[PDB]
Amino acid sequence: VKVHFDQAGKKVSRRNARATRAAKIAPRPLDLLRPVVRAPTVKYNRKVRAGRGFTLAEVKAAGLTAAYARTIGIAVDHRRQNRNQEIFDANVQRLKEYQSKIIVFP
Amino acid sequence: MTSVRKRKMNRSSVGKATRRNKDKQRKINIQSNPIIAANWDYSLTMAQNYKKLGLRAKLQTPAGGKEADLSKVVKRIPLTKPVTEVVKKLEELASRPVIRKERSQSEREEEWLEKLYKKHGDDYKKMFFDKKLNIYQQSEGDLKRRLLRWKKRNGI
Amino acid sequence: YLWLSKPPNGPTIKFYIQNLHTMDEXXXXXXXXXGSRPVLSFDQRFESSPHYQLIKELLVHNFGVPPXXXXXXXXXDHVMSFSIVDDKIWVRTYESLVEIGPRFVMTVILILEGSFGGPKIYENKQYVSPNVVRAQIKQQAAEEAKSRAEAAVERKIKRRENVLAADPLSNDALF
Amino acid sequence: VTSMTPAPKISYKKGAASNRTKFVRSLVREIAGLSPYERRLIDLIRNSGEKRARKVAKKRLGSFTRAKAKVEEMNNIIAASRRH
RNA sequence: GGACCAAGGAGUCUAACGUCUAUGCGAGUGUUUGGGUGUAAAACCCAUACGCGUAGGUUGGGGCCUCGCAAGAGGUGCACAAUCGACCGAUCCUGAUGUCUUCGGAUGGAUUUGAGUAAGAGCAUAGCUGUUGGGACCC
RNA sequence: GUUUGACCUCAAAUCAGGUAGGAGUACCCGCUGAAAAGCGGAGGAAAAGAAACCAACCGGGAUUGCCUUAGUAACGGCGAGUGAAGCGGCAAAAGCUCAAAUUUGAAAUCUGGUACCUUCGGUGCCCGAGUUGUAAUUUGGAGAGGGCAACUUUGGGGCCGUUCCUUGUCUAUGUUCCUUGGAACAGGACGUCAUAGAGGGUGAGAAUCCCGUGUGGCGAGGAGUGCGGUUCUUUGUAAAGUGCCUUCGAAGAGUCGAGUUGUUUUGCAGCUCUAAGUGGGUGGUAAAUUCCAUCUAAAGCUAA
Repeated sequence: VKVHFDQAGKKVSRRNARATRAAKIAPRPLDLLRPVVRAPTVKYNRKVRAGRGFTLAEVKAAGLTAAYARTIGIAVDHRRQNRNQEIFDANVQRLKEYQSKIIVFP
Repeated sequence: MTSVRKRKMNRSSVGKATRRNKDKQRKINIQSNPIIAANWDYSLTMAQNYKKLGLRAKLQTPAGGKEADLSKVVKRIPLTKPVTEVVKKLEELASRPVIRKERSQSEREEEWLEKLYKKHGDDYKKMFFDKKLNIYQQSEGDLKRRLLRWKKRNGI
Repeated sequence: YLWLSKPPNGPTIKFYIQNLHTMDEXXXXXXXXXGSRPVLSFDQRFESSPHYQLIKELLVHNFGVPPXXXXXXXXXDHVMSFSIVDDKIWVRTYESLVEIGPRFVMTVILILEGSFGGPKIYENKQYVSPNVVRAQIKQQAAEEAKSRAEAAVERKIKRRENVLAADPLSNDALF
Repeated sequence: VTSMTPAPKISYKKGAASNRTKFVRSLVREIAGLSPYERRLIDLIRNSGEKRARKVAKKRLGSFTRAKAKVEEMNNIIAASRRH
């Protein structure tokens, strides 16, 4: 037996985390740059979704290295495979738009 | 307050090691850039304050509803009835070139290049197959790169 | 699934298995002498259908027991019965008869040539593999979700297209 | 929704065997000699044929395709030793 | 079953189905896992999902209309009921046009069938209650 | 050479330096186990955790936790009832390190002692450890050697702020008249403050009596690299990254697996047997002498 009495409280604490982390990460977003990825499982195969990370080859197609891209806040998954054209292209456009909107301090 | 420890610590002459924290955990300093530390407000939120900056706070797709906060009046559809600033400051700062230093050359190896420059002159196929003063057997073009850097540094 | 086949020869049959019952429960409640000569009970024609006739033949060759069986000096009244119900062979085991054995509901799938590879010669279309049943379940669920999403779209349309305009004679119409 | 061909990632284990590792394994083979059931197994080939040899080897092993490779390997040993 | 007296002292809570009633919306309904917000365990706003549901005739007959001063007469007929239908699914025969020699179901029958079609009613919350289980009125 | 010495092993040290135990034990992790108890081991969390994964799709992508899946699948004298998981939505997000081929043009590595120094350390010197392998480089997402073309990059301190902690101090307005009362903090009349009318005390219900409360301010002592300025230096043929070309291009065995026994509801354990390298694991698939999918086990760490 357990009752979530702290449901109101923990959220507050969580936003405190979402405050406090943000304090350290002051210009940058809290979250990384995640891929837009179409789901499996025919019930959901029309659904698109947030994915974990893009790939090496896609980040190369964006025009940078993944080792550098992790410093730019772009989530990268090696074990994913890009197999759909439109997914790949839309995520490349996403990467380009993310590159357009950042300004990086030396 | 019914453990033996808590009751003894209550009855003790030591007094509780009491520290107050709950007020100061809500407020945070941003610690990182003095520009954001200037424009930070401590009143709006992380979210509202990043929006008032112009920086995208969360990347993508917030769960829940944002504040559309009544900027405009929305009127009913008749259905055809019958008859930036701080962004600019940080953009200048990232656009500001840092005072950089040219990577120079070390005195021994530029002297080595100076020996090669007088021994062979400028040609590279002779100095590539030189035993004395090319004992590390430098690459054909690394020789060119170091000599061009040395010439731009000294001796045209 | 099982195969039973003559390993230098053309026969090869694939049967599906349903509804097993074991020796553990009281459905048997008796043991017999392991090695007695079996009797069969072909509770079906097994004659008019040539492939069922081959099934009956190969079950005779398979389940026929030569006298090299140990403990065959006793006959333990051992009998096994085969019964095509619709196209499923119910197989039972008796020892007056008491069910002393495991229980089958068995299903033909396909017949092919050779010893394990040779070309497919016969197949009953009446069998459905249960993977296809699960696939039907998932496809029907995906169709339901598609219809539910389209209906939610049309509900938001009808909510947008549900608004009735004000009368020209109302206070909000004036002001 | 039309196509895109990924570059197929094959593990380096699945590539091939090197000259180095074949040399290593074969050089271990003559040094290690035979285990005693292998000493039995070469004799059992020579006496009662590869049928009974494969059956005894599968009994020593767990599976059958390993017994194939074991019998074939001892045939390679007999071919390497007796003719040469 | 009892010397007396004071105080304490025995159908509570929860979960799952069920009826009824009230309330909101309605073929839809359900904010509160979570996010945003805040005067801060309150209130306020809500993205994507998810849950459950949705996807003919005759006889009457509430009324209503007409006429009738009225009594009554005529007409249209809510809900619902009965009949005769129809159709779908099943049922057991017919077994065509075709037919790979065993495939096929065309047509016509037959009874019942079914919270069947023949123009929805549900979802959510609360209350009171029924059954079951948690120690389950107490000893 | 009956001598002497390398080792190697094993002892001894009131030799030097360290460390283990016990308590507590809500949460965690192992072992044992009835009709829980017990044992062992930790921490502020622990565990788990970067696929020998899930799937069959238009594929997904470490672990963890919540809602849903769902009281479903499945199991069960299919009786009692037992009872999942994929996907989806969310919270949170983070990835890395070994072991395989030579640095052979120089073991480049480290403990310890000592002398100094700016001391959670640094430098020097000397014993040792170590080739039966300590460093650099490389963990498949490859990588390495070169070569070409370019570009692109540099590290270490200080100090002062800032940030964090622990404190210290300052920061409003009636004690105005009357009645009652032992005592006004009660009642009436007239007021003032307020970003302060929370709370408490003061001889009865006190915003205004006191402490506070509220708003801000000034300190003090630490922690610290989080960043922000200054300031001092840092190169030595030093280190790295990207594209192209050329030449190569090595990985977890008493393990996998098999049988049996116990145990659990398929793993685990014991006993016996015991592999492969275009290998192996796992799952669908068949118009069938099938094709295709998907990972790399038997080494390790990792916040939330």
